[PDB]
Amino acid sequence: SPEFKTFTGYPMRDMRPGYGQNLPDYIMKKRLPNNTHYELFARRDIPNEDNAMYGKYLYD
Amino acid sequence: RKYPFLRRPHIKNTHSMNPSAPYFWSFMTAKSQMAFLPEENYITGDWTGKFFVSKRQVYTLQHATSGAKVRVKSFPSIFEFNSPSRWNIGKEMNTLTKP
Amino acid sequence: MHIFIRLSYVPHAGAATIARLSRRRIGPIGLEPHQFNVPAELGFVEQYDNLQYKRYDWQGWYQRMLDVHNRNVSLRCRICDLQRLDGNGVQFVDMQTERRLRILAQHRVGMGVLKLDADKYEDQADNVTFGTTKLSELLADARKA
Amino acid sequence: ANINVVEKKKVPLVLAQMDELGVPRTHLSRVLMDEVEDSLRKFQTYRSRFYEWGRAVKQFDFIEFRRRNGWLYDLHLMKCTTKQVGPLRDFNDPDAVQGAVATAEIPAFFNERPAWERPPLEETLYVTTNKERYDDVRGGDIYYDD
Amino acid sequence: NFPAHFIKSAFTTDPLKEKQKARFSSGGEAMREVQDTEFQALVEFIEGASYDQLISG
Amino acid sequence: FPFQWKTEDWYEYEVAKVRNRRFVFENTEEDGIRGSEVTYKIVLEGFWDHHVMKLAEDVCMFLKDVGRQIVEEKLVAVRRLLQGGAVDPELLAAFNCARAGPFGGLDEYDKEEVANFLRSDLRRLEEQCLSVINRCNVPVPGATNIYDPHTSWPHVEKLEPWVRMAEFWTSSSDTSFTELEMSTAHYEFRKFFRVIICKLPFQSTEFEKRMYDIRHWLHRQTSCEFHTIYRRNVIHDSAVFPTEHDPATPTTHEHHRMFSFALDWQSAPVNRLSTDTVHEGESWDAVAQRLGCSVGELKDANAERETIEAGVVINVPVTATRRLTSFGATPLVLPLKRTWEEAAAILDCTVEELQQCNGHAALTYQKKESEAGEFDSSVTELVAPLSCWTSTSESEFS
Amino acid sequence: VSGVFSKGRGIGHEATTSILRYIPRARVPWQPSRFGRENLTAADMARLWSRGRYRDGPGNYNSGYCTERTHVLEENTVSIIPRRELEKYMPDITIGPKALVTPVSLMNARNGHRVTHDLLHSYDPHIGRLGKPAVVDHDNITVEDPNRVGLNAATLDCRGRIYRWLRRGPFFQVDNYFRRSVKLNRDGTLPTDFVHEAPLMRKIIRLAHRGHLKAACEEYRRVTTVPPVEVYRALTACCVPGAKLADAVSIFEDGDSKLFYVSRD
Amino acid sequence: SHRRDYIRMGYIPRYTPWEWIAIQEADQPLIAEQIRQDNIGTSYFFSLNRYWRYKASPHGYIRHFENEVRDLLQYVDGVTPWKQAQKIRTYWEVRSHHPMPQF
Amino acid sequence: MLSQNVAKTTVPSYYMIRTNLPHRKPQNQWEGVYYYSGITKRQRHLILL
Amino acid sequence: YYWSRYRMPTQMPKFDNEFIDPIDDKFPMSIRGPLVRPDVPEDQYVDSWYICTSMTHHMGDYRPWSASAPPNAFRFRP
Amino acid sequence: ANIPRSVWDPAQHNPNWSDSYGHDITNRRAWPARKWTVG
Amino acid sequence: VDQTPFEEDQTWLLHSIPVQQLEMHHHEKDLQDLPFINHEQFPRSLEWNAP
Amino acid sequence: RLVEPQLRPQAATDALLARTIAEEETFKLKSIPHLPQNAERFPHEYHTPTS
Amino acid sequence: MRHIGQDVPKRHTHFVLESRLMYEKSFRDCWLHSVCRAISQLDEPLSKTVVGTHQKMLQRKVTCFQYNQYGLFKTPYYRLANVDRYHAVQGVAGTREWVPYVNVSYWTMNKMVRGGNLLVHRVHYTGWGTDSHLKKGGWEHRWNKVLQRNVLQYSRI
Amino acid sequence: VGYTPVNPDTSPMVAYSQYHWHYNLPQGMERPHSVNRTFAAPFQSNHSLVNKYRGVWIEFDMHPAFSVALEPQLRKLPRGRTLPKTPAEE
RNA sequence: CCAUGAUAAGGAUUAUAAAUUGAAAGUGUUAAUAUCAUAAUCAAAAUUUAUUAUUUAUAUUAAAUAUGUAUGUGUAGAUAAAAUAAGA
Repeated sequence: SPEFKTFTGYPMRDMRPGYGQNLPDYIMKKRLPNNTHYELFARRDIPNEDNAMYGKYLYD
Repeated sequence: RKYPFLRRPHIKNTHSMNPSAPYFWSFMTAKSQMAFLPEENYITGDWTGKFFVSKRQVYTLQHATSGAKVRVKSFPSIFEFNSPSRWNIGKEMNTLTKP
Repeated sequence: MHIFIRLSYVPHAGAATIARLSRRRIGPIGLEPHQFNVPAELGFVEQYDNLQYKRYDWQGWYQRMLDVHNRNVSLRCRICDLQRLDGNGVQFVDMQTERRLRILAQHRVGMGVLKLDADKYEDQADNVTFGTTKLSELLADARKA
Repeated sequence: ANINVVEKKKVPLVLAQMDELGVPRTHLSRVLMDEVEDSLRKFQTYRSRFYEWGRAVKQFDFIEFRRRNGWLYDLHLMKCTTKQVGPLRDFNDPDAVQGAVATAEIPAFFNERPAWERPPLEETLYVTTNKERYDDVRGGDIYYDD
Repeated sequence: NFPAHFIKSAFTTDPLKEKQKARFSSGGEAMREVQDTEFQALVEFIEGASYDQLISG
Repeated sequence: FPFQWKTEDWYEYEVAKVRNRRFVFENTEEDGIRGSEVTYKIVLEGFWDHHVMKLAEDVCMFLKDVGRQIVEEKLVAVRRLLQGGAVDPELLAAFNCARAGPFGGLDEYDKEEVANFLRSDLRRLEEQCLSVINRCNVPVPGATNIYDPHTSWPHVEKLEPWVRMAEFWTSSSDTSFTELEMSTAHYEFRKFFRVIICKLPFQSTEFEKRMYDIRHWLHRQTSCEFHTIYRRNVIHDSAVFPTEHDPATPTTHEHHRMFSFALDWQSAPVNRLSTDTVHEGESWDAVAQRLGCSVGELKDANAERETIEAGVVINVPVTATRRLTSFGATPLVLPLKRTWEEAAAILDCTVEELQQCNGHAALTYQKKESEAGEFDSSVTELVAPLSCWTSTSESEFS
Repeated sequence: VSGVFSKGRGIGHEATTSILRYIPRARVPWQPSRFGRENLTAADMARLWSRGRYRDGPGNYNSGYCTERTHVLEENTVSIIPRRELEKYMPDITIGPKALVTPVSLMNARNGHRVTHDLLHSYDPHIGRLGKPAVVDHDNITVEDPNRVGLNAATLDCRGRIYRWLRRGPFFQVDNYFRRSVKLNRDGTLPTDFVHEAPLMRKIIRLAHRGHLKAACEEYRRVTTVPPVEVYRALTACCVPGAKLADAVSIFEDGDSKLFYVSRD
Repeated sequence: SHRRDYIRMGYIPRYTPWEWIAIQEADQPLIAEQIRQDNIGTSYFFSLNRYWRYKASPHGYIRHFENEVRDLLQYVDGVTPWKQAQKIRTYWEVRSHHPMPQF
Repeated sequence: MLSQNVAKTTVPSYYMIRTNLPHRKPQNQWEGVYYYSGITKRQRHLILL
Repeated sequence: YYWSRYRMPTQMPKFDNEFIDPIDDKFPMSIRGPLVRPDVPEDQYVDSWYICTSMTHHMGDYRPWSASAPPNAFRFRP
Repeated sequence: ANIPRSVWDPAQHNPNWSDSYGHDITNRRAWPARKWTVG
Repeated sequence: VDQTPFEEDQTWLLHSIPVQQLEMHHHEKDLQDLPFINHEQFPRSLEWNAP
Repeated sequence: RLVEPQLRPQAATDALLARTIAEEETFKLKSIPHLPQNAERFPHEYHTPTS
Repeated sequence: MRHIGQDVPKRHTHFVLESRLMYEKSFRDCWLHSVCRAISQLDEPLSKTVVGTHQKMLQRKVTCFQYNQYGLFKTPYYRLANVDRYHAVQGVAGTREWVPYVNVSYWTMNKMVRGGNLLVHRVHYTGWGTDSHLKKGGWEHRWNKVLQRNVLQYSRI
Repeated sequence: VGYTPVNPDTSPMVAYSQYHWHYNLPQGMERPHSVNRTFAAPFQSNHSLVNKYRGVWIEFDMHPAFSVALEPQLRKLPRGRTLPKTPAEE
């Protein structure tokens, strides 16, 4: 509705109270986390920063 | 201290109250009764012996028919489900502990 | 009027060949009567890092992530460009064919432009052929009217 | 450096145009094919090789090759800037002192001293060695040239 | 404990460094590379009303 | 005036305006600012707004010079072509390719007409190149408007920055929740973008290279991404994607189910057989009638064969309307009256595939091939593997 | 002395160590004596590996494979229920090692992986290596893991292995697996004589000669080894009648520059 | 190069000289497939069923994995036995032995 | 021994903990990625022959 | 060394609540003007990081409002 | 040629291109506001 | 057999319709976690227009 | 035509799940009741995940 | 091994390193687990080709395989412990304890902001910030805008 | 400060300190580095070439007429990268 | 077991009149606490364990396990908070 502040022109909700990740419809229409921000974090958020670029022993 | 809804950091803080007669199935169990039993009810590989069954396993008739001892982890060291009965069928072990 | 139409109207194959001659428009061109050359445009994103994700080990997977994120390929084709005579001698899409195509593409058509965004495969090289295949399927089903 | 070397970067473009036009690539002279191969080696790569080029091991192997061949001047991880450049005091308004705001590694020929204000044929007439002092220096100049 | 910063300009210059500094930077090189009190005070004060200055006490 | 509307129309207009944003055809035939062959959008990203602004100005001036050079050389080539040229025989053949023209017959296009069409295209290209050069020669240092498409080429347009607020507690002391909430500060991560648009009336590989190589000399802590929108030609042939009647029994909703795409739907296009085995008694015209194609088309497809023998492998014309489809729906049945090896040999299929396709035969048969032959009586007919099934001229059409 | 391990063994061969001892070795200046994971004995290595996967693997006592008959907790020891008694009320659905390994075509969908194990089994001989180069066998995938080719973050030298694993390029697993599995023979012949795919090659040949190019390509999608030149020859021959020049060029290039120039015929 | 006041007098250029442009362009190679060129067309029956190492791997949603789903189904059917798979029970099958199974 | 292997790292001390000095120089944004496009001094002889 | 870069010394200047200069801060507001920076177009200022002030992306070199609008523009409008 | 000749060839010189200082001096200039005796 | 959307409030109120008792789950917003935990792999502009 | 040309035949998926067919024929699985006896008696307890 | 040589001031910093393995295993086993769960739970017929007892047996075989998958990572992400990579401080996502973009705890983020280690722009502590999406609806509105940019703008052929 | 060293790449303090480039500057290129063109290096991969012949070549440049003539005998003899199983004595 | 930094509490005062819609939030210290640079024998998975700002009477459990105990005429002592798009 353009009369609302949060108007976006796209339906952002499914309007189903009984909706969860367990059901096969959600499984089929969901998005896998491959090559996502999760994958970026899993390799970038290393406790030692100077180990994703190069090995410490090789650099030394 | 407040935490996101249904994302409490405590996992065992859930106190399973006395089972409610009117539902008794849509509470602490699977949302649908046509779903398969969880993995804890089955044996995946060749083990050397289970120390104690987890509390997420559902109760079946074979628990009382086979006669094998079953036990879970609670506030004491261990709790064995002595004197097996048939009234608690289709329910998980967490609903019969009262921590 | 016939002379004016003769001097103005260009066949699809002739126009496509002239485009690839002078304006260097890449793309295969079919000279068979059963083949119809469809003018279309393609859109994609190419990005290469230059700040801190180069010259080291993490650069490779960062670039792979960028390519996978930008794998989308958008193919745009105009209905006015489709409304041309084919090799057989009839209009490639008529009013009924256009109406059927618009019904088949509920939201993929808009402002008179048929847009298909393919994210099917990790690389644009396969996204483009998937988009062309699906557009060919859609055109084959829409010409049924 | 020599800037005309970039003219070989368009060789793959003209080779692609030859393939589009139908001109054989193998119908060229052998010497020109050797130069074309050199140009393609200099300015040609694929996505497969780009996804794994510039690894740490490859860069450090390049550094080791440079060390073996004795050319470590242009390598970022190996270059060391021991000499610095101070400001120039202006005869107008000499009562104000200045200070640095940013530091850049610019080559020597930008601020090289005039030829007449420099010993002639310095490179052969003199031997200059840059080395660090063993004793502690409060003032500075860790690396001095004798 | 506290590192020595030596903010004095006479405690941070030595002849060994000055020998190499003088050749590159000297008076000739710098020259080569570079190009009514009441009324004066009043105009100094009122020039702060420029578009690039502020009125100062 | 005043403006009064209805709510349904207003809602529909707003939603349509929001939806129809990427449905813009950038490369058209219009003269002026819009209308070109290729469109390049360079998005420059920086930590600071003035950084990205100055980078945009520098890249815009560089691309202005490069585009002026490239368009100048293209204009020289266009003028030389317009002065005089030879019509390409391939181009003339391409023009003379429609079986029926816009006048109910062959299109007798000659060199004069093809040259006239080429000249019209070259005149349009010259006008576009002149427009590009004139719009590029405008921005002198005295008066430069880099954001105006008319004033400067290539022009730059703004884009909303990416601002992401982080909200976190700042009290290291593990005091009460109220104190922690009171000690809350807001900081934000910002990223500023500028978009440079180059609309060239032709495809320029050299210009593409010169614009790709700007990432090597971008400003400090600045990145760039490239968007390309170029005209392309797509061939839609009526052979791999033909137009025909809907099947006699239409598919129902049961064919469109969850996981149905991987179970009861092939990936288009479907394999239509181009080879054909001529049958006994079929004549030259009879084969064409059976395949639903003209005799001329059939002989053009197979002209190396003067005559068609009783059994020969010929090539059907590509535009035939009665082409069969591989793996015909009718199953293939083998009657043995005998072992598994013999059945595999006579069906030209592997024994493992035959066993897995039969299924019940494997269950019935014991270890010995003699026992398999004994159970062959109970098993009766054996279903051939799917790879061995053959289509028929009447087992595919209603 | 507070030694963590009572015993240790060398890894170098007795024929080469006795001669190499005369050549001085440059040790690490801040830690000359190095006692890595390889130098551990068999029993110590087994205990350490079992303890490593305490969260998800058999490291937890109740998880399984604990080989201990009683557990002491809360000052009250409790005996262990055996598997024979457990399976009375827990129906066994064990498949064996054949379940953990997925087919080769699922590597791309599983992000360069085949084995569905608790630990990530790298295909390079440098992460899961223990003295010998790391080799992953899909027919012997077991929880006990006689070969320590898996990747866990609780061993003696786990930090470097995790760093190397997280610092990997694209197509690392797929490239390592393909390069190690398929290579040119020392005789110079093409690796196109395998028996596990020969029936598939014959099937593709039959489909191509029958004219089912789509079916032949669909079957070719599932091949794991380098196909023989006959497959490419038949595919191109069956593409000839359809004038499918694009398909013919694509099938030629798929074997020319990618698979040892097999299609160069 | 002729300028001697590059940073001594703060002569920071706001435009990168063509010499530096040429040096930076010639420093790095060019992606061969960065150039778009095709005349044969699109492989309708190929270019997606390629070799597994260089295959057209889908991305994102499960609906794009029609081949992977088929391979997974075939593999699981081959490997798991029905005599073991029949031991999985549903909740209503378990609860049918309850004193009050349904209300 | 060649006189170009300068000791970039300083002498170990408490400075590396007490001060905020970086332990490496920042990456050079305008430095190209190193790649091998040379001749082994023998390929030239081979091609000449 | 790597740290040899971070050793250039800066010489002290040559002379002849907290943080505030009393003489400039206590100047009357109605005379000093309610301004803390030159009144030039705001596009020239960037919020300084780690400092609670606004500096100019061009070091000094302030441009007046008339340097952004067309000549003889009304209210500096385009 | 990687360097357009419109940057070094005097035959393609731009007469209208000013120097690098005049525009900056002019737009830096702030003329006095007392053009008229009132206001 | 199907029913068109109801026209009377009584049908909507008395019909067997549940409410949202657990966390809201979205197929595309399974990533980005929840509001205040919004995740972005790339800091692109929010109104980014794809080609 | 009889049916859609781009339609997978039954044998294609029968080859995909051949062993299931052999096992079901060996074990003589006439049917597998997914719902209990008086399932429709209680219209709210037995809800499928697709309901 | 046990506090002989660790080279780090905080030994808990290895938990981040081992949690990266959890994320990698999730990336490995997300597709298989999701497909198995969908096939097992789906009750309506899969397709025209397979119906009835064949579908029931396929579902039971699929769930048996899924249960036999030992080590398959099937864990909700909110159950994963979040600890900053620099100081091993644990934070709860969805609260001020954790910063999503930096992926560090509140203490680490505050330290890096008070020092010169992160480039952030300070705004008012009790406002919405510069972003128009935040000022025009807040966290949920910016969430929806991010979703619209990422997904709900393509044609999705 | 601290056992963990600061990152000189993303730290605003070191990025905008006196010894580096502030953000209120033109932000142009500092220097046009050219390494590969001044001194290139040969391609030396630690892994062996996967497309080499892995054997000894004989340069079977037989005349075409004789090759056609002796082809039935030559099928037993090895061809390019193909080794038939015909016994040597035969 | 690192003792050292931040935070909590938290205040200052010039704007005459005309015009203009304008020209308008700022912190020491004392305190407590703590995960940082500084002094070896042991907290983070098996959680009961008591940790300030909550839904009160027309309709009340469908999808990750998600609360059965305090109705009592809203009846003490202490404590905190604000002059901020509101209307002392």
